[PDB]
Amino acid sequence: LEVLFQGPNEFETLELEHLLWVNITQVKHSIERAWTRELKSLNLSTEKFAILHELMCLGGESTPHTLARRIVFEPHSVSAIVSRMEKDGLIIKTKDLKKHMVRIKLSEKAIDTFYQALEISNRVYKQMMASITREEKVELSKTLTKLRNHTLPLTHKHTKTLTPFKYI
Amino acid sequence: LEVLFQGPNEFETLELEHLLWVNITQVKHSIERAWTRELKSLNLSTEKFAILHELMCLGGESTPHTLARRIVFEPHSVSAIVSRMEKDGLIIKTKDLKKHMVRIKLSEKAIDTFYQALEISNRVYKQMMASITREEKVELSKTLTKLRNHTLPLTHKHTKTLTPFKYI
Ligand SMILES: Oc1ccc(Cl)c(Cl)c1
Ligand SMILES: Oc1ccc(Cl)c(Cl)c1
Repeated sequence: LEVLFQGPNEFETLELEHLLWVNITQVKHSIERAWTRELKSLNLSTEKFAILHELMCLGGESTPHTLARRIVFEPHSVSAIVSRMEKDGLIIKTKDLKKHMVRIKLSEKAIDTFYQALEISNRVYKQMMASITREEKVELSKTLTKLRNHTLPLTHKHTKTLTPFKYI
Repeated sequence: LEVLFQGPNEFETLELEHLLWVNITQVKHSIERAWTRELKSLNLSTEKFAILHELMCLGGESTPHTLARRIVFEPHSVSAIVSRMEKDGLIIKTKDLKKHMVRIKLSEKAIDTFYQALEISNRVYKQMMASITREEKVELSKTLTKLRNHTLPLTHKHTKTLTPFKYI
């Protein structure tokens, strides 16, 4: 009845640490694809929202090097996102009055967009994660934080001082 | 002594579900940046390795639509990666003898590269995740699997039948 010689091969059984990498990548892709569609009317990708958010934690005004230190992304990535946001009218760049240093500031459009995006974003993430309990969320953050603290220094050696986000 | 009016503002305190999104994104970026440097001698990015791996689970030979169904990535992404791998000599594309259907096959170079990459990749992930216990790994996979199962159908409605990876 069942056909022979069809069933899965050895490459479908993974070490648990490799399966964890597949699980992390699948959840990041799934939760971001659903969030990006709900934020479409504000024309915000996940990385434009993360840079908006970091600049709101910095009081709406910083420099490229301080913004890069606070976020996980690579500096060339941070710069490309900031350029796209400058073209969208979300960031104003001005020369520091320090030769070659740039200051980056959110426009009041960007701050009002962040107004709107944070409220939608909070509902989206709450509905997405309603199938895990408060306890499972707290433990997931703790485990992921352990992994981030072990692994970020393997390639970022004093170059990041990531924003110390809290929850209650 | 401590300066006044400097400490963090309200945007540094998040809802736990938003902090979980930041934690997922930070761990994915940290573990991938360290893995990509160790795999550099094989010229494999994370997505070229994931497509190599999926095609090894499919017996080294499939079609673009079957490969896309098995992996989380978007089809245009899968196609762009497959094109880059065709240029690297990792994938051979041949016309099905079905007008307009393409078959994609790994070259024996690609299979030998996967030989080497899986062994390095397993050590890299084992060393990276040595700071969490077996129990914390098992629970992390379970929680992430719950989140993936809740959230993938919000935007992928019968378009994926993801490879059912196991661990022991
Ligand atoms: O709101 C944020 C802030 C930083 C990051 Cl890395 C992310 Cl994913 C979302
Ligand atoms: O080895 C793999 C297979 C699929 C995915 Cl999505 C990943 Cl991240 C790694």
